[PDB]
Amino acid sequence: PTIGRTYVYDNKYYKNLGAVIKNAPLDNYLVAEDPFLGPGKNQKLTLFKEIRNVKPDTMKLVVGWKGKEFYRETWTRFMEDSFPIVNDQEVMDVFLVVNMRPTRPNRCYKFLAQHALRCDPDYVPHDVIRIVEPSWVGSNNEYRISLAKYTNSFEQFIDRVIWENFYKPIVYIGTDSAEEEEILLEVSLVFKVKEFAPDAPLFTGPAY
Amino acid sequence: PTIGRTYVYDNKYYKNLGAVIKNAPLDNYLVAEDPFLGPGKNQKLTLFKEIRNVKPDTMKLVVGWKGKEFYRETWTRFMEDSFPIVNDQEVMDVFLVVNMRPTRPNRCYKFLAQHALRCDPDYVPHDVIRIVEPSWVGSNNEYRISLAKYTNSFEQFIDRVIWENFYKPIVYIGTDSAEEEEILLEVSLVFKVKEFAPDAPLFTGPAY
Amino acid sequence: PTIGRTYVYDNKYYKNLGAVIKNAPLDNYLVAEDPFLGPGKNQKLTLFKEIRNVKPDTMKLVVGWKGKEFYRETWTRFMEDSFPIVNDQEVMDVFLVVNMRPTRPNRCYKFLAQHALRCDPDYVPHDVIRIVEPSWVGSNNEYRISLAKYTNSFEQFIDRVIWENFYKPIVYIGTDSAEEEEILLEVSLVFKVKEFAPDAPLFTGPAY
Amino acid sequence: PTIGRTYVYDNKYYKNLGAVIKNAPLDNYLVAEDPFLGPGKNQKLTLFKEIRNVKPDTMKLVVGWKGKEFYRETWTRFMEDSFPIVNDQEVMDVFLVVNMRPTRPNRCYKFLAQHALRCDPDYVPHDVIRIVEPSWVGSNNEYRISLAKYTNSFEQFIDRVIWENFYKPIVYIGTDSAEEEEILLEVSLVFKVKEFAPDAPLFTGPAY
Amino acid sequence: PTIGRTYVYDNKYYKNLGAVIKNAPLDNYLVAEDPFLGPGKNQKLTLFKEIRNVKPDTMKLVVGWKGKEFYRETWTRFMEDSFPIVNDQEVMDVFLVVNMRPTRPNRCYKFLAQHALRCDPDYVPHDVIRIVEPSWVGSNNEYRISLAKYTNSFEQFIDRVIWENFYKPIVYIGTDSAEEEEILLEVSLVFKVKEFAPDAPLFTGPAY
Amino acid sequence: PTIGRTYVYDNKYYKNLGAVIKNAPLDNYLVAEDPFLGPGKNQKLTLFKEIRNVKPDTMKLVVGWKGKEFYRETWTRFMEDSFPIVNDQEVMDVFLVVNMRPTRPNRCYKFLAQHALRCDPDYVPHDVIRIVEPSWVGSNNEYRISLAKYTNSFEQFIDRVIWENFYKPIVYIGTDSAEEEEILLEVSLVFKVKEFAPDAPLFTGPAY
Amino acid sequence: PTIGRTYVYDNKYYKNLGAVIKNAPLDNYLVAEDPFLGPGKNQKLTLFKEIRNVKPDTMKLVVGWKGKEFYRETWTRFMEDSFPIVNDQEVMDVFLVVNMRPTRPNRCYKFLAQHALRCDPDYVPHDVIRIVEPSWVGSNNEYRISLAKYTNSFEQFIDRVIWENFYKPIVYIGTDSAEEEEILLEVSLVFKVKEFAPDAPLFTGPAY
Amino acid sequence: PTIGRTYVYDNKYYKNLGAVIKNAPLDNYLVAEDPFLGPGKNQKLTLFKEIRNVKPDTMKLVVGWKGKEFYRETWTRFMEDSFPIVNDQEVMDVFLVVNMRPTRPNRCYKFLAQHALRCDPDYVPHDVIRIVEPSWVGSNNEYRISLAKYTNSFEQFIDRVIWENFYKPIVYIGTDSAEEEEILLEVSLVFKVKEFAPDAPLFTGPAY
Amino acid sequence: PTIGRTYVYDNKYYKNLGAVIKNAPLDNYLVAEDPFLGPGKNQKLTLFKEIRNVKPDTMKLVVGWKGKEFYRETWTRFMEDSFPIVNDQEVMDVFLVVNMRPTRPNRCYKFLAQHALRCDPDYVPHDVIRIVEPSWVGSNNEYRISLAKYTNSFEQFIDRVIWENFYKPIVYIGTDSAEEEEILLEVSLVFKVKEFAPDAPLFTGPAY
Repeated sequence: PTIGRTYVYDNKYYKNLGAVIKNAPLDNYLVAEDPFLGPGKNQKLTLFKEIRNVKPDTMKLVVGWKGKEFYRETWTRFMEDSFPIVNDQEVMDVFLVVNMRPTRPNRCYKFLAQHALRCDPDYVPHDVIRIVEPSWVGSNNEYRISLAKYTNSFEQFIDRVIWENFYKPIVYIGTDSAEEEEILLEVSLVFKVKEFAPDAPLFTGPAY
Repeated sequence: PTIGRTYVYDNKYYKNLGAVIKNAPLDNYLVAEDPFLGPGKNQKLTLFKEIRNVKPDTMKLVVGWKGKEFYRETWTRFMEDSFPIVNDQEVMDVFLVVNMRPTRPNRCYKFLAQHALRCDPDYVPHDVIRIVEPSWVGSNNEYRISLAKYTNSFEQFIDRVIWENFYKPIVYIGTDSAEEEEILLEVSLVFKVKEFAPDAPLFTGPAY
Repeated sequence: PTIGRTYVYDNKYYKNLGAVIKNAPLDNYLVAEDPFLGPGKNQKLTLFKEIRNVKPDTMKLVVGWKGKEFYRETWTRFMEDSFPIVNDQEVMDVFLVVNMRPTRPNRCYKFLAQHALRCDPDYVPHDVIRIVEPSWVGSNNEYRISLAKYTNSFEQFIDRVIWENFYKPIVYIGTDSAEEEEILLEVSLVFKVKEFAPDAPLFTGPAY
Repeated sequence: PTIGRTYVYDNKYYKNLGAVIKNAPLDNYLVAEDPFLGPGKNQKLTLFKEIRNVKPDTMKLVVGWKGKEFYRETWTRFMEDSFPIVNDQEVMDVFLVVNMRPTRPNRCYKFLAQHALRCDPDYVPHDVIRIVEPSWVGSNNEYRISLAKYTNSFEQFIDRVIWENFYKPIVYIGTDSAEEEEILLEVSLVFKVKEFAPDAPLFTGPAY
Repeated sequence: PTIGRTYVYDNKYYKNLGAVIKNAPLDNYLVAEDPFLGPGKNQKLTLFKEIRNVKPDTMKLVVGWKGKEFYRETWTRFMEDSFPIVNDQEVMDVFLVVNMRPTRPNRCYKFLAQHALRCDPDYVPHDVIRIVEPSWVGSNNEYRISLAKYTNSFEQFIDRVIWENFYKPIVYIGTDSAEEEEILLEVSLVFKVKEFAPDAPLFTGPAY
Repeated sequence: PTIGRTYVYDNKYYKNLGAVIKNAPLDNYLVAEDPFLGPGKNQKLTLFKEIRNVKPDTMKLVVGWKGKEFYRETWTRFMEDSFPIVNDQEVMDVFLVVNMRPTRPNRCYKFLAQHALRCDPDYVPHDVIRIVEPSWVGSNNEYRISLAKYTNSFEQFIDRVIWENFYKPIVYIGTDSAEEEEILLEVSLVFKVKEFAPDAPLFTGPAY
Repeated sequence: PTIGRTYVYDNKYYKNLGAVIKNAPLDNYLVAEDPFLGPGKNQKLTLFKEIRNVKPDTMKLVVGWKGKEFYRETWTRFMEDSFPIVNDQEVMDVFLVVNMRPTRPNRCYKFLAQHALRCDPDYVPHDVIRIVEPSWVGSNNEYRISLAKYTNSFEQFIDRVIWENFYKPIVYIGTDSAEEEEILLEVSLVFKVKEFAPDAPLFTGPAY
Repeated sequence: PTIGRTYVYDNKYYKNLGAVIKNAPLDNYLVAEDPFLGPGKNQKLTLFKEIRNVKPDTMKLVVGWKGKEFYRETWTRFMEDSFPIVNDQEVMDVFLVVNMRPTRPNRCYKFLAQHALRCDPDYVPHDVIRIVEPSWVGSNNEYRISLAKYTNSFEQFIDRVIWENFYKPIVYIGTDSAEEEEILLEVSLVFKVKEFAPDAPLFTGPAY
Repeated sequence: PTIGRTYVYDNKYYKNLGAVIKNAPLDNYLVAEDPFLGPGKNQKLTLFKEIRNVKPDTMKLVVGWKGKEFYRETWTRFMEDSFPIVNDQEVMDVFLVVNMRPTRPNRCYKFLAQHALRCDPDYVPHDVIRIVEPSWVGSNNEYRISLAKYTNSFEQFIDRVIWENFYKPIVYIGTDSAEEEEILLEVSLVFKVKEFAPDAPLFTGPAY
C-alpha cells in the first residue's frame, strides 16, 4: 500500500512517482504536475498570429518587442481582460506560449524552438538564426516558457517597477524539416492565477 | 546496462528516471528526490495544533501571523531547538508543513490546500475562501511548502535582514467533502540542514 | 493516442511523463530533461585533477578557492576556450562537475558527496568532515552542481559585477566504503550555452 | 465442452458452477441464482422509511410490529397493489428487504444486520442491542430476509390461517463505524410471484 | 495450503469453494454438490413420454394428474421397481425430472420451464400459459424439481399419510424460440436413496 | 465495478459470487457463507470420544442413542454450559459434528460418512454397514450435520415438545482405505446462536 | 542453436545440460545419463525377497552374506542366467538393487537407506541400526548401489581373483515413518553389459 | 506424473533431474547431491588459518606439508576429535576445504584455485605460480577437494598403510583481481562419515 | 539470493545447479563442468584420419592397436609435442576423442558409438559388430572417452610402468541410418594438463 505525498517549490507542485504510477523505491522520487493541469486558474491572453516561412536548419524570430512594449502589451491585455479584479489574488507565473501549425496539410516534421529571457530592451535580435541544440517541441505543437522571476494604469505599473518580476522573452521557431516550411504561429500569455475569493455573496446595494 | 547520474539544482537533487526504474529513452529524463528522503538533515519544529471546521466548497485560514511574528516564532523555535550550533552548516530550505487529520473516524474525503508566499506583513487575509483550482493533498495528508528565496538574538537576525532569505506563508485548508468537516491541523517547519562536521573529537578541557 | 507537451522553467526543460513512457493519468505529470542531453551546447572546461585518500565515514574537501580565485579561474578558462565569441549567446547555467574514480581496481563502493554554494570568500572550510545525510552519487561517478543565480578582461568582468550571477562552490567527496579509499578526482565546469548564430556566411574581406 | 444443468429446491434455482464459469471438477458443484434475478416476478411493496441514529458497537430495532399488525400491513399492501389477481399464481417467497443509506455524504463504513424470524406476537424486542457476530451487508446496502415457511378480506386471510405460511420478522441495523451514524432506512416486502397466465385474450363483453 | 470442509443441510451437501477451486477469502464460502453426483443412490423411474407442440411466448402443461393419481403412479412405480427393499433406507429426496428434446434436427433454441408444487388435487391447471419470468433450462435439456417436504400396499401408504412427505407437481415447458416447436418430453422421478446395508452375507437357507 | 449483495434463507446467509471473486455474469449467482464463519455465535459442546476400527468398504455406527437420551444429553450439556442465559437469543441451528483422526501416523486415506435424521427412537441401527454412495469428508476431517427442523428443566423441555424442533441423528463413519483403519472420533454439537444483548450495563445491586 | 556433446567417465555417460534442456551458460555443464537408460544391456538377476518390520528412527539389515557366499551367489546366478556367453563382452558395472514396497495399503512415508561397500567377509553387521543422515529413496522405491572397483567354474573365478573387481555390499533399509512399517524387499543384481557381437550369422553345422 | 529415482556411485549420490526440477526427457538424466547436504555425517576439522598476499595473475601455495606430516596432522586431529569411536563406521570421503575471505572490505573479485593430489612426500612445490586455466571458486568462497582413493596410534595407522586410502593435497589460491589482494585462508578437513549405530541403549555398568 | 559452491572429485569439477541456473531445492544438487571448458589446459594430439563405410545396424572398429603400440604412439606424440616440459605439471586425464563426419553432404542421421577400456594387448577385436544399446553421439559429432586410472625415453616410460595409469581403448562407430554410410574419422588424444608455472622470468644466461 503506497501513500501519496505532495511538495510545493515556488508554485511548482510535485507528487511522489510511486503514487502516480500505482493509479491502476519509485516512491522516493517526485514528478512535477503539469502547470496548466495543476493548481491555480489558467488565463490565456492571445496576443497575435503570425505567418513565418522557415528554411531548413534555421529558425525565425517570432517576436522582437522592446521591453516597454512587451510590458505595455502584457499589462494592457491582462488588465483589459481581468478588470474588475474583485478578490485578492497572486500571479503564480506567466507563460509565453507559442502555438504552431503548418499552413499546408500532409506535412510531417517536428517543431524546434529556442528562447532567451535576458536579454534587455537595449538589444536587437537576429531575425534568422541557425539551429543549434534546440528544444524539441512535443506533438501538442506548443512551446511554453515560464517568465517568472493593484494597478490602475500602466504608468503606475512601471512606477512600482512591477516589470522587474518577470523577463522579456524573445523566441525563435524552426523545424527538423529538409524543406522550407510555412508555419502559422499564435502567441499567447498564460497566467497562472491563485484566487483568494471569500465565502461571501454579492449583494445589490444597499446590503441588508 | 544503465548508468545512474545525478544533478543538483539549488539544493534540489535529481536522478535519471531510467536508473530509478531499473532498480528490480527513459534514461534521458530526470526525477527529483523526495526532499525529506534526500540529502541533508531533517529538523521538524512543530509550532502549534489547531481545530478548524470547514464547509463544503470552502477553505479556512490556518495561520495569519504578521511578518515580525512569523520571523519571531521561526527564529525562536529554531534557535531554542538547535543551540549550540556546533558546526558550520547551511539551511538548504525550510518547509512550512501542514499535517491534517479528521477529528472523527469513518470519514472518506481528500484534503485540498492553497497557500501564498508573498503577500507581506501589511495584509490581512480572509479567514474563509472558496475552493478555486486547489492543490490536491496526497494520502499522507500533508501539504509541504518550500519557503526558500550565527545569530545570538532575534534583534541581530533582523538587523542582518536574514528574514529576506525566506517567505512569510499563509495557508488555507479545505476538503472535497460535501458536508462540513472538522479537522485537526498540526503546523510545523521542517528545516533541511546540510552539516559540515569535522572529523574531530570532543575533548574534556584542557585538550592534550 | 498520447500527445507530447513541453515546458521551460528558467532554462530547465520538461516533457509529459506519459509521452516519455509511450516511446515503445501519467500524462498529467512532467519529467525534466537531462541538462547535458537537453537544449543548448555543452562546453566542458576541465580545471584540474586531484588525488584524495578518504577514510570511512568521512569526506574530504575537493576545492577551497577564494571567491576572487574561483572567478579568476572560471573567467580565464572560459574566455581562453571561447574567444572569439562570434555570436550573441546566453549562458543558461554553469555546472561544477566532479568526476571520481578509484585509483585501484577491484574496489566496489558508491561515491557520496556534499557541496555548499553560499558560503562567501571570507570563510575557510574544514578539510575533512563526517558523512551526514549525503547525496548518493550514481554509477556514472559524477556529481553535477548547478551554480546559476561581452568582457575583454577579468577586471571588466568584476567591474560589471557579473560574478553575482553564480555561486562559489565548495564540494566534499567520500564513499560508503568501510576502508580508506584512494580516489582520483577531475573537476570541471560545464557551461550550457544557447547560441544565436545568424543564417549568414563568413566571407573573406572585403565582402561582395 | 461443458453442459449446463439446473435444479430447483423449494423455489430456489441452481445451476452447475462449471457452466456459469465457462460463460466467456468445478462442474460437479452448484451455485444458486439470485432470487431477484431468477425465475418469477418481482413485486416490491415499500412499507415505510425511518431514520435511525446508531452508536458504535450497537444496532437499533427497525421494526417492532405485533403479529396481527405485520399480517395486516402485509395483506393490505399486497392486496391493494395486486387486485385484481387475474390469473392463478403462487407466491414463491416473500423477502423483508431493508435498504439503508447514510443521511450525510463522505462517510465510509459497512452496514451490519441481524434479524429474528420466530419470535411471536407475544414478545417485545429491545430497541438497542450490542453487535454480536452480525451479518455483513454488501455494497448494495440491502439486507434481504426470506420469510417463507384467493382472499377477499383480511378477516378471511386470518380465518384460513394463511399467516402460518410465513414468519413475522424483527430486524436490527448497525454499522462497523467508530462514530455514531445517522441512517435512512427503507423497509419493503419483495414478493416472488410465479404467474400462470393462460394464452387467452381479454375481450370486451359479450365475447364472440 | 487449503483445507476441505463439508456441511449437510437436510440432505443437501456442501463443500468450501476454495477447496473446490484449488483442485488443479474464497474458502469462507460454500458450494452445493450436484444431487445426482452427490451422496446416496440414484434411482430413475421413467413414467411416460409425451409430444407437445409449443407456440412462441407460451408453455404447455406436461402433466395434470390428480393428487391420488400422482401418489398411485409414484408408489406403484417405486415399489414395482424396488421390491424387495432388503435393507433399512431413507428416501433423501425425490426429483420430478423433465427431459426435453426437439423432434426435428437443426433447431437452435433454449428450453424454458415453470412448475408449481402446491397446488392441491382440487385444482385444474391451464393447458397453455404465457411465458413470465421462467426458469432457463441448461444445455443438458433437463428440468429437475425437488419434491421433498415399509408399505405393502398403496392403501397402507395412504393410511399412513406418507403422501404428506412430498408435493404433487405440475410443470410447464416452453422455448425461447420465435416459431412453434415440437418437443418430445420424458418425465421421470429420480429418487435419492441412502441405503444402510449391513456388512452381512446372503446365505442359502438354513444358515450355518 | 461490482456491488456486493446478501440474502438470508432460514438463517443460511448468501453473497453474490462475483463480489466474492473480485476480492483481489458470475454476479447473478450466489454462494453460501460457511455457517461457522458466518453470522451468529458458535458454541461447541463436545459430547464424547470413541475409538472405532473400520474394515475396508464398511462404515461403523458412531452413536446409537434413543430419542429421549439424545434430547437428555443435548439439553443437559447445552443448559449446563449456557446458564445463565442472560439475553434474548435464538438458536439458529444445531450441527452434529463428527471429528475424525487416525490413531496411527503415516496413513493416507480419505474419510467417508453417512447419516440419517429421521429415523425415530423406536429403531435399532446396524452397527456395521457397507459403503454405498457416501459423503466424502474434506481434509478438515469433519462431518457437520445440520439438525434443525426458557426451560428450567428437561421435564419442561419435553412438556413444551421443543424436541420437535430438531432431528435425532445417527451417523456412520468409514474410509476409502483398502486396510482396516483405527480411528479416533470426537462427537460434538455446535450451536449457532443469535444473541440479542441490549446496550445496557450490569450494575451491582441496588442499581442507581 | 545448441550443439550436443558427450563424455564417458569409466562407463558413466554424460551429456551437456543445455542440449538436454533445449529438447522442446547452461551448455558448459554436464548431466549424467541414467545407467539403466544409458548405453549397455541391462540384466536383472533377482536374488531373493524378504519381509522386514522396521521401527521408527531405525533401519534393518537386508543382507548379511559372507564374502565367499556373496561371490558364490553372484557368480552362480550370473552364469546360470548368461551361459552360453557367445560374444566378447564387458561387464561395465554391477548394481545391488533394493526394491521396497509396503505390505499394507494406504501408508504414506518415504523409504530411507544406507549401505557399506568395504567392509570385508570377517565382519558381522548389526541387524538393527539408528537412522543417521541416510540416503533418501525416490518415489520409484528403489535403492541402486554401484559395486564396481571366461570362467567355467566358481573355483576358477576365485583362482583368477576376479572377486577383487567389485565390493561385497551390506544394506540397511528404514522409513521416515513415525510407526512401525512392514516392508517387502526384493534384492537384485543389475549388470550393465556391453556386448561386442560380430555382424556374423549362426549357421547349422557344417557351415558352407 | 514423474517418479524419483536414486543411484549411488562410490558414495556419490544421484537423483533424476526431472524429479529434482518438478519440486514446485529431462527425467532420463541424473544430478549429483551436494556431498555436505547428502547422506552421511559431516565432521569439520579446522587445521589452521593463514594470511596470504597474492599478486595479479598469480596464486600462492597454501600448504606444503610432507606426506608424513599431512598424515600425522590428519590422524591426530581426527582421532582427537572422534575418540571414542563407539560404533562401526565408514569414512566415505575426506575433503580438503579451503575457505577464503578478503582481509579488507569493499573488494570485489572472484577467487581462483588449483590443487594437485599426487605429487608425493619427495617433492617441494613452488611457493608462487602463474594462473593457468584455474578452477573458479563460487560465491561461498570455498574450494572443496575430495581426497579419497580401529587405530590406537599413528604408528599403527602407518603400519596398516591406511594412508594409501587418500591423497596428500597441495593447493594454490589466487584471484581474478588486477591488484594485489590480502586474503585470510582457513584450511579444514571435512570427513563424510557413515555411522552404523545399533538401536541399543547405553547402560550404567553393570547392565541388567 | 543464491550462493555458488564448487567441489572437485578426482579432477572432475562440479558446481551447484541452482547457481548455474540463476545466471540470467535445485541448489542442493550439482552439475559437472565440461572437462574441455573446465580447469586445466587442453592439449589435442591428433593421431590419424580413417575412412570407414558402415552398414545399418552395425559398427566398425576404429582402432586395433596392441598395448605396446598404443603406449608407443601416445608417449611419442605427447613428448614430441610437449618437449621441453619446463614446469611441474600433472596430467589430470587423457581423453581418446573420436571426431566423425559424413564424406557426402545432405545426409541426416545420428552417430552411435561403443568402446572398451580393458581389454588387454593379448586380444583381437572383431572388425565389425552389431549395434547393441550404444552410446548416442551428440550433434558435435564427437565421442570423448576418459582413459585415466619426467621420462626421457619410451623405454624409461615402460620401465616406470607409467602405462598402468591409463587404459588401452578400442572404439567402434556406427550410425542410426538405414543405409550404408561412409564416414571420415579423426582420432585424437586430448590431455587435460594442470601446469604449475612459477611466477619467475626466463633470463638469457648468465642470469644477473
